[PDB]
Amino acid sequence: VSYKKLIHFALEETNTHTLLSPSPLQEKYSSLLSMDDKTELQMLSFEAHKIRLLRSLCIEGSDGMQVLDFAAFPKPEFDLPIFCANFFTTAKMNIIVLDLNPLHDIMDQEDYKEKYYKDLITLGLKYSKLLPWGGKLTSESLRFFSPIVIWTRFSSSPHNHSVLFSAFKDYYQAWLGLMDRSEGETDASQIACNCEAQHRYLTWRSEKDPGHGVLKRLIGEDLAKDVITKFLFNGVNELGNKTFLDYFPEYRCEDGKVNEKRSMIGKSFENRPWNARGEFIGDR
Ligand SMILES: C=CC1=C(C)/C(=C/c2[nH]c(/C=C3N=C(/C=C4\NC(=O)C(C)=C4C=C)C(C)=C\3CCC(=O)O)c(CCC(=O)O)c2C)NC1=O
Ligand SMILES: [Cl-]
Ligand SMILES: [Mg+2]
Repeated sequence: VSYKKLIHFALEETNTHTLLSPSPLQEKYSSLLSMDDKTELQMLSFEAHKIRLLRSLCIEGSDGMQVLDFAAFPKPEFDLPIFCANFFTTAKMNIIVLDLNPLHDIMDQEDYKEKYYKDLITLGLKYSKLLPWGGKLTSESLRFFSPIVIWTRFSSSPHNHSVLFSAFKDYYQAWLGLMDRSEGETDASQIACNCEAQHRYLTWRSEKDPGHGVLKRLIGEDLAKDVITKFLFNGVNELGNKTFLDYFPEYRCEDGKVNEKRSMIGKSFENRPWNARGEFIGDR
């Protein structure tokens, strides 16, 4: 399949809810060839009144590799979930995360979870049946997933990719409907709290997202770290001063470096840790 189709869908839909404007990042991140010149990375970026950054990375290889990383980051005044689509596809295999990632914790407290997901449980139920739970995964990743997350692995077929496309569109339209209803925060302390929550999220992903190894192989370590911190998770430098180890001290090694492990806990949650009503039940 061509994930460019989905980027086109999303930009068109967004422009019926607001007006996108070009991000300044478009002058520094647009097109990049891999070191062996066989793979092209295509990058797009935009902003809007409530959206700090809407950005896509699309990778098409002559080998069958197709990658989409598409995200919408809100301005800290709008405590919206972060829209997240991370599709890693090869000739035969698909490894997929699609979610409205919660800005604030939905595990211990209830207010934010009810505010944003109460009316989306049926949407998550629709696709959890069609795109089955992907199995055990990095336990720290669940800190960032919503009760409607689609985490799935599947073999390539016309039917499975058709379902994936329908899910992306349904989930992105749901997120745009949340954006419609997002009113700006006026309390300065709350804006700071929303900003730290976003910075913590960007800091986690810029350090530990699974795609970083593939990027490093394609364009080398130096440019990959640049694309990761200044484009994909732009804001890790500007929205806060805390380091990855400030937020996640469990990863501090005996020498003060960040532990090479992706997961300090280990991979867990062999079954979906939310029940059919979206209540967290997580075992292992
Ligand atoms: C907080 C948010 C968040 C997201 C979105 C995410 C996705 C994610 N990607 C995975 C695999 C994978 N993902 C990729 C590749 C890519 N993947 C991409 O998203 C891109 C852009 C590429 C390529 C450039 C590969 C190659 C694997 C399998 C190998 C591995 O697990 O390293 C896994 C399973 C491995 C694990 O359990 O760690 C998850 C949960 N995890 C998170 O914590
Ligand atoms: Cl694997
Ligand atoms: Mg070259």
